[PDB]
Amino acid sequence: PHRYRPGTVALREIRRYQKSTELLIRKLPFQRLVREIAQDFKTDLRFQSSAVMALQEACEAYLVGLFEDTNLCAIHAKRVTIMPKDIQLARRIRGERA
Amino acid sequence: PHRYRPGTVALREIRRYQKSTELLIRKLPFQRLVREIAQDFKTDLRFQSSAVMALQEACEAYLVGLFEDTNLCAIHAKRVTIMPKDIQLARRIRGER
Amino acid sequence: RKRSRKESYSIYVYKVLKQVHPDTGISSKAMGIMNSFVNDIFERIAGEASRLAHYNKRSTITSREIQTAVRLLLPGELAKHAVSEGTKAVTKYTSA
Amino acid sequence: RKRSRKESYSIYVYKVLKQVHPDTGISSKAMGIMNSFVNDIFERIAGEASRLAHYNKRSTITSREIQTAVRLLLPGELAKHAVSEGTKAVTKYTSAK
Amino acid sequence: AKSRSSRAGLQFPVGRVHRLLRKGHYAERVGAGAPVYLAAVLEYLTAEILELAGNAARDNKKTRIIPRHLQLAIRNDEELNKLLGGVTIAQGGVLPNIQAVLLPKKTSATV
Amino acid sequence: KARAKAKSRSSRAGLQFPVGRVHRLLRKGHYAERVGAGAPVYLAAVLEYLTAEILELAGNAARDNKKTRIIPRHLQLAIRNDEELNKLLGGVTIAQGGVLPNIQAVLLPKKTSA
Amino acid sequence: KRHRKVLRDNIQGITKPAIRRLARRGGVKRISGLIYEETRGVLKVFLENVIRDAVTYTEHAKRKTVTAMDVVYALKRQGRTLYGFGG
Amino acid sequence: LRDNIQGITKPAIRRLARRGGVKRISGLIYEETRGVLKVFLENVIRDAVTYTEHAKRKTVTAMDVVYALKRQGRTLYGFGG
DNA sequence: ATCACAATCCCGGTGCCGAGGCCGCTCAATTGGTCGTAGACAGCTCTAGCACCGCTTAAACGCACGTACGGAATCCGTACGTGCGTTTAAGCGGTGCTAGAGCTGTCTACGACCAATTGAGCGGCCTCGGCACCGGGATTGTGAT
DNA sequence: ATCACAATCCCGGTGCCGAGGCCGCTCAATTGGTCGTAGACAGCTCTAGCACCGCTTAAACGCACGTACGGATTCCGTACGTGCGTTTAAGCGGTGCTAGAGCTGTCTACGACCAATTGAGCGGCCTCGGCACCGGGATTGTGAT
Ligand SMILES: [Cl-]
Ligand SMILES: [Cl-]
Ligand SMILES: [K+]
Ligand SMILES: [K+]
Ligand SMILES: [Mn+2]
Ligand SMILES: [Mn+2]
Ligand SMILES: [Mn+2]
Ligand SMILES: [Mn+2]
Ligand SMILES: [Mn+2]
Ligand SMILES: [Mn+2]
Ligand SMILES: [Mn+2]
Ligand SMILES: [Mn+2]
Ligand SMILES: [Mn+2]
Ligand SMILES: [Mn+2]
Ligand SMILES: [Mn+2]
Ligand SMILES: [Mn+2]
Ligand SMILES: [Mn+2]
Ligand SMILES: [Mn+2]
Ligand SMILES: [Mn+2]
Ligand SMILES: [Mn+2]
Ligand SMILES: [Mn+2]
Ligand SMILES: [Mn+2]
Ligand SMILES: [Mn+2]
Ligand SMILES: [Mn+2]
Ligand SMILES: [Mn+2]
Ligand SMILES: [Mn+2]
Ligand SMILES: [Mn+2]
Ligand SMILES: [Mn+2]
Ligand SMILES: [Mn+2]
Ligand SMILES: [Mn+2]
Ligand SMILES: [Mn+2]
Ligand SMILES: [Mn+2]
Ligand SMILES: [Mn+2]
Ligand SMILES: [Mn+2]
Ligand SMILES: [Mn+2]
Ligand SMILES: [Mn+2]
Ligand SMILES: [Mn+2]
Repeated sequence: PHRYRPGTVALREIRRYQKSTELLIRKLPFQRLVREIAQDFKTDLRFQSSAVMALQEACEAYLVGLFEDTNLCAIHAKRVTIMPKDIQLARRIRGERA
Repeated sequence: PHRYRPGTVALREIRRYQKSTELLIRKLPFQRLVREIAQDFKTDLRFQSSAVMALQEACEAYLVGLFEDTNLCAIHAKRVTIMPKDIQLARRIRGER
Repeated sequence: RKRSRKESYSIYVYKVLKQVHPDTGISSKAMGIMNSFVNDIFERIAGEASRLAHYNKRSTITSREIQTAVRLLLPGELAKHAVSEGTKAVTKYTSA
Repeated sequence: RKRSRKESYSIYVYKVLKQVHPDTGISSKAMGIMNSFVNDIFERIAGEASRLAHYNKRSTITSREIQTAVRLLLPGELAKHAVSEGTKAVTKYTSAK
Repeated sequence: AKSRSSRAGLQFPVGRVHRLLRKGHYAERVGAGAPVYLAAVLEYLTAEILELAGNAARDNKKTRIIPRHLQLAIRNDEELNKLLGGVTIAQGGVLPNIQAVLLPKKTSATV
Repeated sequence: KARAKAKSRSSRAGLQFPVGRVHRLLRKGHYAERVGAGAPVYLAAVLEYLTAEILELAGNAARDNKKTRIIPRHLQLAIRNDEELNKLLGGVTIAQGGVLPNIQAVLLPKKTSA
Repeated sequence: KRHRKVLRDNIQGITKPAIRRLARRGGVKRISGLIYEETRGVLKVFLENVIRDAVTYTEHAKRKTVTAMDVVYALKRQGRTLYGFGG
Repeated sequence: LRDNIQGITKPAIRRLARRGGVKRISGLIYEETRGVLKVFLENVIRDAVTYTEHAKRKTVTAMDVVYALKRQGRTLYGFGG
């Protein structure tokens, strides 16, 4: 059989996704999560299709950006593996978290 | 005779300076820096004395906050000692670069 | 002589301080911080109300633009209480 | 059916595009981004210009408020080049009375 | 009730706020209700911080609120800390706060 | 006493961006009680200059990608590879922009081959 | 009025691979197993915050339809200015 | 106006660190801190001086500095505005 | 464990000066009237959001397996904290000089507003050239050897 | 180094739909003119920014010395990445329905503008109580033993 060493496919994936601009969360699931959260604030809301796409573009860019900062927090600690404490530090220094 | 162990005084200094609100940079060296920096943008400038005080309040509060974020970056790396790489990471994530 | 008029919320801060802590006073610098605060929140609320009127093609800022501004700008409980005091104060003014 | 007139900067962005890259087009999404970009910087400069007037107890937004707003808002080289284009356009227009 | 404040049940000055709203490049027009709501909101937020600030003063055995009291009041209140997250209080200092790992080991055993 | 051969304020200023439009948006914007004649000319000129600058770099990105049309990815490549446009738009998300290729050195595999 | 089904647990439609993809765009090589639930939580807070402001604009305008512009105005408030939907 | 950055002394920086909760400080922090301070002050003073020039004054006001700090997302209370 | 001893606490004393009240002058808030249009409100059209459904796939999933990772545990060298004596210059205060901020009054250039005017820029309508998608070769890197 | 072999890269062919051009109608920018007022400008006042010097003394400095920290090293266990076959539901293209977006026309409550009136709030002046600062001498906390 053929077997890539751990990290080789992960590195290919970084090269592929940094090359493209396509939304990475499947759209239907994203749209139901938007409607469930919106419902809990006010019932009987409709959405322009473009309103859900604006939220998905904003959410994806926020998370891609957060994962950058999170990666730098992992590497600061001499790790290669992002952990929840890295997200927590990046969010604390960003002023998102107390 | 007898001497305080390393870090015992540093703790005491934290307790002292976190209890107090006083400005911690000598005002006259700060005033000379402000004037020196100003001159590069416009020569023969005067300053209200309260103008220099506003700048001192804003700079020390910023640096104190930066030192809090730096400290968290140091502890994140399993250190108790702050290093330049700690300031740089806090500033990168703050989006200052 | 006679310095140029310099307006402040000082008399109103003291009137509210005396309602809340009748036995408490306030330093000159603390009154400066309280003035900065009123000016800051005035700016933020009026700014949001401005945008809100414009997004909706309105020439007028009503208490309704102030309420929505307040809901956008204040956290949770501060907002609930702020809306309540604001609504209560309009109502009681509309009647008298 | 009817219409509903919505103004955008599209024709000016095309004209400028034709000047700098005569054989390049632009997708409706890219044009959407350029429209966002123009509206954003407009609001920033006029906003800053509003404050400048207000801070100085002035009723009128002049080219000088725009100029100061530009130096505050744009970085470095972009500000220098922006001010020259601004100054040149106002000089030219005031001759073309 | 000649004054709009008295009519509104307010300490804060409705007439002044109406003027600042009009002179302030916010809209061509300002409804009568707007400066009542806004004055009210400003009073309420003022009361809220002067309440927590007064408490800080008593806690520190002082008669007079100083900037430090305003700083202790705001930074110890979740909602006010979030409202004023971008703001420096001149002469406020910071909250006493030392990260657990910096503390000594408690001698740790006996004596 | 024939008055008009219509002459745009844009043409008077030597601009592609609409001085007329920009004046009207400044009078409708509740920015100040009055707007001077020069304000809209200067502002329209600054919006033209920045547009030219983005389109110059975006056009080049398109040409590198073997395309005749600028897409949002080209605007993102232009903006994020330029120090000053990047600072000016540091808090802005370009929809369908993606990010710059950038892998932290430590994540690259160890020395191999020759 | 048929009433659409009840929406429950849709946070789980933000799957482990979708979150891997986002991390990969963000330059991430290796991912602890606790990252997936932390990300879901962070995303929920972000979405709740922007949707709350956006529905507030929708309410203010007396609509039952959240527009792209209400989201764009909500993103701008939060310092997350978005170009390409009527900026 | 020669080399006034070194007027920000090792001990002054150590006090600021202390108020920021820092127990131990590398020897390279002092020069790093001075760099960061110069950059902060340059950015705020450039904007303040810009408000001065627009007001056709030759005297930098508190208010010039307060407007400068506000533009930089560093809003300061207690100096007017 | 005991035992300095510096730090810390609390106390009443003491002397400074800015909080806060009184006064009286003034300008900005209120009153009562006019007048124009913003926006509520109702009616009407029809865009676009939503709902259901049946395939076809690609993505999502759970699981087997192993290796590179993270973290625990140890050791060694010196960076950095502490404390001393010695040097530096901040802070104080008091005097002496003038820049320029901040206010006034004058007068007019300039921008609001209005009417009449006309072409710049809008949406509707159409098309064909750019490019997304494809399949199929070459070329590039990885992991085995 | 020297292979086989995956996965990516690149190419021209295919066909589809949105970029971009035309076209004609209309709203908004322009022309020209009137009227009043903001601010440029010039003059004058006195605030407060600056220079300079002498003394007092606390802070900065630099140097000795040694602890406890950071960093290099070795190790071991299993958390993760990779790849397989199975399972799942997104995506697509389709119809079918109407809610509510968004536009128009109507028409009066409400907010701008104004003049005249007066009392709320401002600066000026004054003092005395809060609190900063001190040292007496008390109990606690740190580190030597
Ligand atoms: Cl109202
Ligand atoms: Cl002008
Ligand atoms: K619709
Ligand atoms: K002066
Ligand atoms: Mn060119
Ligand atoms: Mn006592
Ligand atoms: Mn007073
Ligand atoms: Mn009185
Ligand atoms: Mn009155
Ligand atoms: Mn209307
Ligand atoms: Mn299975
Ligand atoms: Mn390792
Ligand atoms: Mn002294
Ligand atoms: Mn002095
Ligand atoms: Mn002079
Ligand atoms: Mn002058
Ligand atoms: Mn003139
Ligand atoms: Mn068109
Ligand atoms: Mn064609
Ligand atoms: Mn063809
Ligand atoms: Mn296609
Ligand atoms: Mn293919
Ligand atoms: Mn090709
Ligand atoms: Mn078509
Ligand atoms: Mn088109
Ligand atoms: Mn035509
Ligand atoms: Mn025209
Ligand atoms: Mn004219
Ligand atoms: Mn004037
Ligand atoms: Mn260690
Ligand atoms: Mn469909
Ligand atoms: Mn209906
Ligand atoms: Mn409706
Ligand atoms: Mn009325
Ligand atoms: Mn007073
Ligand atoms: Mn004693
Ligand atoms: Mn005791």
